[PDB]
Amino acid sequence: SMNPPPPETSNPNKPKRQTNQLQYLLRVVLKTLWKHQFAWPFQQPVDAVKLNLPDYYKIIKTPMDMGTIKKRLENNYYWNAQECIQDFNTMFTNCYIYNKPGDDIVLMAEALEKLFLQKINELPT
Amino acid sequence: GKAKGKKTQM
Repeated sequence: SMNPPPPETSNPNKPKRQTNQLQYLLRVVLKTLWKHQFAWPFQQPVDAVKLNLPDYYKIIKTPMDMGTIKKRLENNYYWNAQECIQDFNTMFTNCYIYNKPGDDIVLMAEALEKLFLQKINELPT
Repeated sequence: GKAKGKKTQM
């Protein structure tokens, strides 16, 4: 495929280690966002070939999506919660730098981001 | 780059 390979989602030799914050990120934050009615454009990598977006991956240096984040959480890929939070932030940034302000997708991202940030403001210690 | 398609129902 002419799309980039998807981001890595498992680390073969990394120990399995939970934290309160990582449990929250999976079981509260990702759970809530995945089921939101506006989640679907964000549930998988952007398929720029299928969407005929030849400049998407020129504009977006660090692709990220909730499908990747979900797998990373399930596979205990993240060493800490901040890494996961950064991936969410990157996902939203990508949407806002590529898509025109006021496009449907942007309003959808804004609703998801608001919900995300409301949950992060209640992150455990 | 090119706009994405229609995504919500108004």
